[PDB]
Amino acid sequence: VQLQQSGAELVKPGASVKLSCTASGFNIKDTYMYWVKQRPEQGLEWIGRIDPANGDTKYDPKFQGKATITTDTFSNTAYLQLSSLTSEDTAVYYCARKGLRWAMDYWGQGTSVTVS
Amino acid sequence: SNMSLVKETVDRLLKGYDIRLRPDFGGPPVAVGMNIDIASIDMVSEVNMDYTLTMYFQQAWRDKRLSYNVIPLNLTLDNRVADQLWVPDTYFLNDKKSFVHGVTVKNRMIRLHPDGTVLYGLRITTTAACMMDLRRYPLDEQNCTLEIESYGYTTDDIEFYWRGDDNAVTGVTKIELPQFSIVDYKLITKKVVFSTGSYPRLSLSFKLKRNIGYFILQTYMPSILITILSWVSFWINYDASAARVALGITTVLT
Amino acid sequence: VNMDYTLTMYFQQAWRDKRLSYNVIPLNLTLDNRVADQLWVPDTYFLNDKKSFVHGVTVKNRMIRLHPDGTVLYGLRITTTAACMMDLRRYPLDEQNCTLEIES
Amino acid sequence: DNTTVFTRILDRLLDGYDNRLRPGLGERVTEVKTDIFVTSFGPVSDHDMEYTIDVFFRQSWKDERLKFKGPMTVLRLNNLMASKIWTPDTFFHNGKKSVAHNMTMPNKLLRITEDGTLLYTMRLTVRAECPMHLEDFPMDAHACPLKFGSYAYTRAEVVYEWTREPARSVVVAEDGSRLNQYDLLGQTVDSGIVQSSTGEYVVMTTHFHLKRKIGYFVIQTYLPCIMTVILSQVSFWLNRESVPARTVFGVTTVLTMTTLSISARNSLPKVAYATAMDWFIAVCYAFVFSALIEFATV
Amino acid sequence: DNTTVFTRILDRLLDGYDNRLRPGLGERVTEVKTDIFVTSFGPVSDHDMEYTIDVFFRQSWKDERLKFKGPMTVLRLNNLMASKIWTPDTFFHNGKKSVAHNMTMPNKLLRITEDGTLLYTMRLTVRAECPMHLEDFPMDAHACPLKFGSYAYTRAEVVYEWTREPARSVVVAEDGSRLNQYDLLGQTVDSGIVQSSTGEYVVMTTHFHLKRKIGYFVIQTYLPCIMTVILSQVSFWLNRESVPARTVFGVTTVLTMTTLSISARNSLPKVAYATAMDWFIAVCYAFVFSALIEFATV
Amino acid sequence: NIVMTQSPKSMSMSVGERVTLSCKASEYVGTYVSWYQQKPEQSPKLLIYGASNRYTGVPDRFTGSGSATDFTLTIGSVQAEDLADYHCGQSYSYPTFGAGTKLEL
Amino acid sequence: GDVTVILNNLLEGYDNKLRPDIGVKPTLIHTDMYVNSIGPVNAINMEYTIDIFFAQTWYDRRLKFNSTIKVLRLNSNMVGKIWIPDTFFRNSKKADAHWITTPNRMLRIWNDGRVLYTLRLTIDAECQLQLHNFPMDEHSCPLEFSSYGYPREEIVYQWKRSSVEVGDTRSWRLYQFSFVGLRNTTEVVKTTSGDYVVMSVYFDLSRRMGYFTIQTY
Ligand SMILES: *[C@@H]1O[C@H](CO)[C@@H](O[C@@H]2O[C@H](CO)[C@@H](O[C@@H]3O[C@H](CO[C@H]4O[C@H](CO[C@H]5O[C@H](CO)[C@@H](O)[C@H](O)[C@@H]5O[C@H]5O[C@H](CO)[C@@H](O)[C@H](O)[C@@H]5O)[C@@H](O)[C@H](O[C@H]5O[C@H](CO)[C@@H](O)[C@H](O)[C@@H]5O)[C@@H]4O)[C@@H](O)[C@H](O[C@H]4O[C@H](CO)[C@@H](O)[C@H](O)[C@@H]4O[C@H]4O[C@H](CO)[C@@H](O)[C@H](O)[C@@H]4O[C@H]4O[C@H](CO)[C@@H](O)[C@H](O)[C@@H]4O)[C@@H]3O)[C@H](O)[C@H]2NC(C)=O)[C@H](O)[C@H]1NC(C)=O
Ligand SMILES: *[C@@H]1O[C@H](CO)[C@@H](O[C@@H]2O[C@H](CO)[C@@H](O[C@@H]3O[C@H](CO)[C@@H](O)[C@H](O)[C@@H]3O)[C@H](O)[C@H]2NC(C)=O)[C@H](O)[C@H]1NC(C)=O
Ligand SMILES: *[C@@H]1O[C@H](CO)[C@@H](O[C@@H]2O[C@H](CO)[C@@H](O[C@@H]3O[C@H](CO)[C@@H](O)[C@H](O)[C@@H]3O)[C@H](O)[C@H]2NC(C)=O)[C@H](O)[C@H]1NC(C)=O
Ligand SMILES: *[C@@H]1O[C@H](CO)[C@@H](O[C@@H]2O[C@H](CO)[C@@H](O)[C@H](O)[C@H]2NC(C)=O)[C@H](O)[C@H]1NC(C)=O
Ligand SMILES: CCc1c(C(=O)OC)ncc2[nH]c3cc(OC)c(OC)cc3c12
Ligand SMILES: CCc1c(C(=O)OC)ncc2[nH]c3cc(OC)c(OC)cc3c12
Ligand SMILES: CCc1c(C(=O)OC)ncc2[nH]c3cc(OC)c(OC)cc3c12
Ligand SMILES: *[C@@H]1O[C@H](CO)[C@@H](O)[C@H](O)[C@H]1NC(C)=O
Ligand SMILES: *[C@@H]1O[C@H](CO)[C@@H](O)[C@H](O)[C@H]1NC(C)=O
Repeated sequence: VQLQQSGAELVKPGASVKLSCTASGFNIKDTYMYWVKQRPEQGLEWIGRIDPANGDTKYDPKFQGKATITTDTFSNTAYLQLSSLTSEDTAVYYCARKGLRWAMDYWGQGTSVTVS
Repeated sequence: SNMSLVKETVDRLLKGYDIRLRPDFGGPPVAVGMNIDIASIDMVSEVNMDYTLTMYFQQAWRDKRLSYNVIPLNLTLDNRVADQLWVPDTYFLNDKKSFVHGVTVKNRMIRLHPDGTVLYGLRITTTAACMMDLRRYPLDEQNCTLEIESYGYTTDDIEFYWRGDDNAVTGVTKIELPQFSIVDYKLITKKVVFSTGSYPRLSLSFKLKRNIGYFILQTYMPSILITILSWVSFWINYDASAARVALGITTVLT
Repeated sequence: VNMDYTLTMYFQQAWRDKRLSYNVIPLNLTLDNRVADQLWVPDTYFLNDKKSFVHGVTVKNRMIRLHPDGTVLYGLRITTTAACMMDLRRYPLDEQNCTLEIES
Repeated sequence: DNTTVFTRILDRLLDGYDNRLRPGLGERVTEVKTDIFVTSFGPVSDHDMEYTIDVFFRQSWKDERLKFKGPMTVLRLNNLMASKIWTPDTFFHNGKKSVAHNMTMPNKLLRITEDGTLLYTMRLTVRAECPMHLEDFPMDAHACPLKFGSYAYTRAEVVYEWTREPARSVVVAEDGSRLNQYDLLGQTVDSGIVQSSTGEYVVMTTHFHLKRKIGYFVIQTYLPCIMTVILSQVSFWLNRESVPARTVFGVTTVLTMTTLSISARNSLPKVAYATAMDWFIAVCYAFVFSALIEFATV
Repeated sequence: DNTTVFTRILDRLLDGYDNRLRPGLGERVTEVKTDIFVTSFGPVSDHDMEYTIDVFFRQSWKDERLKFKGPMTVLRLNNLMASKIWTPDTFFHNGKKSVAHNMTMPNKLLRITEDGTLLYTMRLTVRAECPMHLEDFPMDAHACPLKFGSYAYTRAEVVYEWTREPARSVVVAEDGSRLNQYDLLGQTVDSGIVQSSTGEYVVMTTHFHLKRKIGYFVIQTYLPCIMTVILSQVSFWLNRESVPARTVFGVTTVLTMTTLSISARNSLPKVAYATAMDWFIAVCYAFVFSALIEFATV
Repeated sequence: NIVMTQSPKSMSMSVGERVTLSCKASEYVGTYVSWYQQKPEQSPKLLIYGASNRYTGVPDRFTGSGSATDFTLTIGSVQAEDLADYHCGQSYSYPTFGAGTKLEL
Repeated sequence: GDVTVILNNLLEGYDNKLRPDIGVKPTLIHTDMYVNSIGPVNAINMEYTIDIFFAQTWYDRRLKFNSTIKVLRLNSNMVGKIWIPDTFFRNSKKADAHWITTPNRMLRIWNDGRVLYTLRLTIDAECQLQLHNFPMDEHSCPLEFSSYGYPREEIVYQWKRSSVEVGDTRSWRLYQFSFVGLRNTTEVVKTTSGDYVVMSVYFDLSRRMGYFTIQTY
């Protein structure tokens, strides 16, 4: 019913950071969590997804190795971890649900990542 | 809450339910309406004098014992509940062998309605006997039928009828046979008298016209070509006895 | 044509079950085959069989035999039409290799 | 409420009822009245010496234990009631593989009359063996039998009788006849007793009288033989000088006759003795051979 | 003792459970997640227009009535537990005849997670009808479909979905392919809705793309036709005097051509339209006829 | 892996005119296409799931037309509050999105 | 009322999972057979068909009823309550009982506890044929049966003196061959599970060359 994503953050270049996507109104174990990145004024880009029931994850070839996605089934949240951040990674990251023919019915408010 | 209420209602209906007695056991005949959705017709063979057709056979009657007035929605039940209700003993007089599909479960359906109506579906494949007249073969039209009848209940107990007279049977036009064309079909209602009584009957009949192209290419053309060889024999000179005789013999052998 | 072969066999299985151990009877009692429906038996199956049955005359050709330590024997007479995809390039000078996969 | 009376009646009938014991097990013989309505006389397969037949098999007896009083004289019941009461265990002596139809529900009916009389009808297909003497093939007639009686009850316990006059007890529907190359002239019934190592049993017999149709054998076998023989004598009218023409006539005719013999022999089942058609083929073969020998002599 | 806690848990699950009611029969929709693993893609029968296939049909849904807490998180129960709980009644819309394999025991597995999730797998063989257009025979490709849905549960009650990405939800085993004269290029899945008299249902569709192999037919028909045409040509170079030899060429070519034309047609079912093979045979027959016509002219 | 091309990259009209958006898939995606609209300073919202099914809480103005590879979204009688981007995405395989279409005036 | 009481008393405290004299001595069974007809003897599969009534007799101490009735003549309903030997035919490709109009089974329990149980069978048995020197060949196709789960220490079979009885033989479906006669035998065969008493019946058949003669020679 709602995905409460982390707040805005600022990170210096070359570091690593992690983002949270808390979920309410349902159990993440029943669906797949998605992570989508939208650089300003460009189309959405799919990062990866996780199957919380058994932790299986698949990543976009571009982001392979760069990102790691994990789920805290007990706390009912999914995590995205970006490493070796550069100046082209500054964008808005979204957390998305799945349902009804794999449509990403629900989305988070979006989290902003800024690299100096 | 609905789950508990539905469970209570279902247990209440089947409690003290006598499956041995038809609806209105001592009253007037119960009416049963039948739909059929032909799904395919296959193997129209002359060797065995039969044909095979798959269909969704549906029946609908009213059982006042099953009426409920506390759950305002028609409820569908697991097909196994059909073993605890009374259902009519319909049978196909002219079938040879048939079965109800059983994967992944028995392809059967039970659907109650608040007023008491019961809807009962089955997916049936049956090999029905069709005695064919081959005098005009392969330029002949055949009339194959399905003979639906009640076995143990006479017209005093049960009465059949097509539900939606013209629209009772659907899917005939979509049927495609390799060497046949479904010219038309007809739905007939009548009664048949045996030594034990008179029973309701329904007949579904198809008129099939055989396509001739296959036979034209297979049998008729080669023979006409063979007669050409005999005329070629007429052309050859009289002296060459061996050649002409060989031509004639080869024609006969072919 | 069908790329299959048929075979009849006496299929037997042996496993140990603590719950079926007895010590007051010093013999390996054999029970009527209908008791197999009240015990646990493994769900073995043949992966590459097209159709198979257990012979049933005069009764289901099936065996049960307990032992004092708990061991259970379970026999069956089966006829199975297993699939065997053949290479016919060297036909009729060919050698075939037909299997029967037994799995849980 | 309205039907609770019938439920009470049906519960009274069954309580304290033993279906392992036949009616009148103490002081009489259960008489069972049989009656057959043949809805279709299926095809005859001479290769297997068997024929198929669909019937309504009707049986009626009296059971003292199923008497009742109620608003209805006859109880037209569901066929699952028949598994609770005693029913005769008839079987077909010469049956090979019968099937009791089960679509869409069991094809059985049971009716109880207030006086205790039961009518038990069932629909079933029988594959029965019909011994055949093919000496006159294809001009042959047969009497295919159908015997039945009680398994497990001897003549001192269960006896069988025809419901109506024995001449009118087996009835064949007018529309229903799936014979291709045969004709059903009529049927005759009979009854008897058979001695066995396990007792004496009553055996009920029926004969279906068949006559073969010859047209197919005419067209396929005899007409080609006649034509080939005619060709063989046509060979004579050629000039003696044209040796190759006469030679090929002779060879081809002899060969056609050989191939027709092997073809005609395959239709009927393998049998040691010889059939009429076999004699005809043999004589036509002899004529062709003699014609060729005559040409060689010339 | 150690087995008694699990017996208590299982007894607690089943008591007060009605397998006649689907999960969430009042408010929500039972969402069944499906999946297929094809252990072998069986032979394709063009004469009957059907193909066989062996699968591990997997279905998963959620049932809140089967939540438990105990020493283990997942229960791996026998295949007789699945008969006590409610399970979806899936069926194959275009199937002709299927078997749920039963040797040595029913080939089914049921697994219950502590949150109420169920995994229900079963091994079965399907014969599905595959319409074929044979105009381009034997240079033809087909898409043989496999459609399944629910019997008696409309879209408002039961909805199906693929377990994984739809592109990865139908897996074909690498070593399982029993195709003799065909090649399996790939498969595609689609999910739609079908309208019927009883209601509106969900259908899961799968297409298996097949391409026929022409190797057999090239040796079987095409080369023989070419060689017959060449032999028919050979007649031109023969000397004009030897009339019988050229007549023999003509007769034997026409006879073998008729035999080949008959043989070719039996490879495929009776169809009014003419296949490419038929056109090739007709053109070669026309070439033989033209050779004879040129003979007559000269 | 599967490329989704949205055309036109931008287009505009006055209130009430019929407007159609076209998205085409490089490979086969069998009705597993979705349409989202992203208002400025907002997350995407699902509009059409499946080829044509209309998501709950969506006006009947929007309608989707499906195919194997050629998909279109039509907004009959565009109002003055439909001034957001529009993204087509396919879920037949690992999800991908189109470049988006901008709608103005 | 009397027979109902007798049948009720017999079945109270009766375990049909346990053979009679389970821990005491082997059960002796006197098998008997009536040959209704011997079907075609094909060669493409080296098998033949036979149709028989198979009868078995044994003694069950648990079924001794004391009364004025000499015998209880019962139908197939009671077969599933009492212990029944698990006899199968070792060399049968396929077999089946008959179930029309009702199971062709019989059961008769005598006063002294003797039980007679018969049933109607149709068996396809495999008899390897010496395909040298045919159609001049002559064979003897066997029929073998034994218990499936009971070794020699538990179930013992024994032919009677006049066990195998044949019918008229005129209507039999033997075309190529003819029924010369029969024999019988009993032995002990060692299997993985144990040693079993195997019974055999041999049917001696002489060939007729008429059909192949006419067809080919
Ligand atoms: C994989 O799955 C397969 C598919 O499910 C499965 O095969 C099935 O196996 C089961 C169990 O092995 C079979 O069920 C048994 O069937 C026996 C008869 O088998 C023959 O007949 C059936 C059809 O049976 C009908 O007809 C008989 C006789 O007429 C009736 O007795 C039946 O009840 C039934 O009746 C109905 O159907 C008719 C239409 O057909 C209707 O007209 C009628 O009105 C009824 O509605 C055939 O299908 C069989 O063919 C298959 O098997 C052969 C085997 O060689 C194969 O070659 C062939 O290819 C087919 O595969 C076969 O021809 C029954 O005798 C048996 O029931 C008795 O035993 C059980 C177990 O104890 C009892 O629970 C049951 O009650 C019966 O006992 C009573 O009856 C006997 C008399 O027979 C008494 O002696 C006994 O004392 C007892 O009496 C008591 O109870 C009575 C209540 O019944 C009561 O009246 C009495 O008063 C008394 O109190 C059992 O049902 C099933 O048929 C198989 N089906 C198929 C398709 O194979 C396979 O095994 C699985 N594999 C594995 C490895 O798991
Ligand atoms: C295929 O064969 C069947 C069987 O003969 C044909 O059915 C027959 O149809 C005619 C006309 O539809 C029926 O005759 C009608 O009978 C009613 C009885 O009330 C009468 O009122 C009408 O005036 C008319 O005479 C006839 O009864 C019926 N046959 C049977 C056995 O019931 C059918 O027409 C054939 N063709 C097709 C395409 O089905
Ligand atoms: C012929 O058709 C009838 C009716 O269509 C079949 O009768 C049905 O048989 C099934 C299976 O034997 C019965 O289900 C059983 O129910 C009992 C509880 O009563 C349960 O313990 C069993 O596990 C099984 O589920 C069903 O009740 C019964 N229905 C009726 C109305 O009799 C019959 O089996 C068919 N015969 C053949 C050979 O298919
Ligand atoms: C069937 O088997 C029985 C028992 O093995 C045979 O019975 C023997 O018959 C002969 C008569 O030729 C007697 O001299 C023996 O004393 C009998 N033996 C017993 C133990 O009683 C019988 O001969 C066999 N029938 C055959 C082989 O056709
Ligand atoms: C004699 C064979 C036999 C056997 C048996 O196994 O004897 C070895 N058992 C039970 C039997 N019931 C029969 C009923 C009959 O007719 C209605 C019948 O007709 C000749 C024979 C038998 C029969
Ligand atoms: C020309 C006679 C002939 C010959 C032959 O070689 O004789 C010279 N061979 C085989 C044959 N099969 C036939 C089938 C027929 O009916 C459909 C038929 O009808 C007149 C004639 C034949 C026939
Ligand atoms: C042309 C000869 C021929 C004839 C005939 O008699 O036509 C005149 N009939 C049938 C035939 N099947 C063949 C298969 C072959 O190998 C693939 C082959 O070799 C290339 C030749 C033939 C063949
Ligand atoms: C049940 O089905 C009937 C006929 O399909 C329909 O008229 C009725 O509205 C349905 N009931 C509910 C509650 O949807
Ligand atoms: C019981 O069976 C075992 C199986 O190995 C065997 O060794 C043992 O001798 C048997 N006992 C008796 C008393 O036959």
